[PDB]
Amino acid sequence: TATYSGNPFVGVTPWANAYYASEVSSLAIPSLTGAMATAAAAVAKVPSFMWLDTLDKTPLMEQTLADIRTANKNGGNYAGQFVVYDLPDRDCAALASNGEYSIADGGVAKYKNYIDTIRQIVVEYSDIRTLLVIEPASLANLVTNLGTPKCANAQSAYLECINYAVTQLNLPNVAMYLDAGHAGWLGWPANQDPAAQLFANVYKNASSPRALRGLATNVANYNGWNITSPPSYTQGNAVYNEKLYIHAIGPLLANHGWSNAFFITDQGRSGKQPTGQQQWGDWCNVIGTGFGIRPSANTGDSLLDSFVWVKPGGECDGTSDSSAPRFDSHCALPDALQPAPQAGAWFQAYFVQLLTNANPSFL
Ligand SMILES: *[C@@H]1O[C@H](CO)[C@@H](O)[C@H](O)[C@H]1NC(C)=O
Ligand SMILES: *[C@@H]1O[C@H](CO)[C@@H](O)[C@H](O)[C@H]1NC(C)=O
Ligand SMILES: OC[C@H]1O[C@@H](O)[C@H](O)[C@@H](O)[C@@H]1O
Ligand SMILES: OC[C@H]1O[C@@H](O)[C@H](O)[C@@H](O)[C@@H]1O
Ligand SMILES: *[C@@H]1O[C@H](CO)[C@@H](O)[C@H](O)[C@@H]1O
Ligand SMILES: *[C@H]1O[C@H](CO)[C@@H](O)[C@H](O)[C@@H]1O
Ligand SMILES: *[C@H]1O[C@H](CO)[C@@H](O)[C@H](O)[C@@H]1O
Ligand SMILES: *[C@H]1O[C@H](CO)[C@@H](O)[C@H](O)[C@@H]1O
Ligand SMILES: *[C@H]1O[C@H](CO)[C@@H](O)[C@H](O)[C@@H]1O
Ligand SMILES: *[C@H]1O[C@H](CO)[C@@H](O)[C@H](O)[C@@H]1O
Ligand SMILES: *[C@H]1O[C@H](CO)[C@@H](O)[C@H](O)[C@@H]1O
Repeated sequence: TATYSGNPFVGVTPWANAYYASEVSSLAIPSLTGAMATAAAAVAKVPSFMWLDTLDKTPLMEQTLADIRTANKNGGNYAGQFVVYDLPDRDCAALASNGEYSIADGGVAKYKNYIDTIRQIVVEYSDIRTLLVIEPASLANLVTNLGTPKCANAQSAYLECINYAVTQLNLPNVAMYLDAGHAGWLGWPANQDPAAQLFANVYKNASSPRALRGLATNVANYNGWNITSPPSYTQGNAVYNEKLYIHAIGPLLANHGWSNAFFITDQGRSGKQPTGQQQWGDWCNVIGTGFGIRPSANTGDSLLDSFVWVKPGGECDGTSDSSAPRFDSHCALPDALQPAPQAGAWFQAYFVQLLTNANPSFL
């Protein structure tokens, strides 16, 4: 059944979508032989979130859901996972993932249509549990980057927009998780309370929506879950892994008006610890990373509903071509794999490194 009570990941199975499947079978496999080609085909069977990074991405959402309903009618129990990521003046603290909507050019109204569209789809397929991650790298920027004009000037729109999203998608078959950065971002002591206040406020201001089950951490990043050895680049922070991060922020959300908040953590590129990050603040196509802990709700943790793979390994994080559009200097750094295509584009060399460093291994 679609509606739930408790951890939305219990009583359903995460669906591996066709989009990622297609990327691995028609962009990476034809370029591998023997073992690798057989391992890669397995990777595409692991469930990961489909990003709705553009309005014209919604048709694919409807089709993926179209497939699920089908499998579910033939004795199957699957749920859909998608990332809502199309905020006006998106990624305000960086340049690599600039989006299709801008506040100046009627961006807020366009986002409201963007959410309306999506709502109509979850409405149409109310017979399917739909798990959602809401706007990665947005509220987290309001906490630490008000010093960047683009973020400060976008504060009003972000808030308005996110509130429209969380309330407009507040439905019985929906489970939302607001993105909350990660250990290296807001895990720092002085960033903790302020973040807690921010998410608590978003939640309460939306009238404590039932579908809003909690926060998502490490989305598109590489922090480890419960490593017992602090990596060198985390020097100076006692919260150096995601477990320590959610157990530190959980009680604080409760302090500010949000009880029973749970978490899901991205481990799609965490398998290899430590990473080749020269610095903890380097986020672009980091070297020395592999597929990590596989998706599952048997977390062994009181606050984690499930391990997840939100950022699909192999899909670039940004170009390293100084001449190309949307060039973020972070993607030309020594710890970044080069040369890199545009963000969202398939990155064959990266996908191979992840397969070779998978842990659990695929080989
Ligand atoms: C609260 O919700 C209103 C919409 O009624 C929105 O305009 C405002 O920006 C929101 N504030 C916060 C802090 O989320
Ligand atoms: C970390 O989590 C994994 C999966 O939940 C578990 O198998 C492993 O034993 C944990 N490590 C520690 C030190 O708790
Ligand atoms: O793509 C998401 C990335 O955006 C960057 O602007 C953030 O600084 C980084 O921490 C995050 O992982
Ligand atoms: O693979 C998903 C990717 O979608 C892109 O549209 C985003 O710019 C990027 O940040 C994200 O990682
Ligand atoms: C798989 O195929 C693509 C396109 O030919 C290459 O770019 C890649 O290196 C691999 O051979
Ligand atoms: C999910 O919620 C619906 C409506 O509340 C129930 O009918 C169902 O049994 C499950 O609890
Ligand atoms: C979703 O599908 C998986 C694999 O078929 C099951 O193990 C689970 O119980 C649910 O039906
Ligand atoms: C399946 O879909 C992917 C899109 O991710 C394409 O790259 C591929 O060519 C095929 O159409
Ligand atoms: C892409 O398609 C191939 C078969 O054509 C699969 O083996 C792979 O798992 C992915 O779905
Ligand atoms: C990947 O995409 C190609 C078309 O470009 C298909 O032929 C293949 O089956 C897979 O879906
Ligand atoms: C990967 O390994 C399998 C072994 O079962 C082969 O069938 C496949 O062709 C590829 O070499």
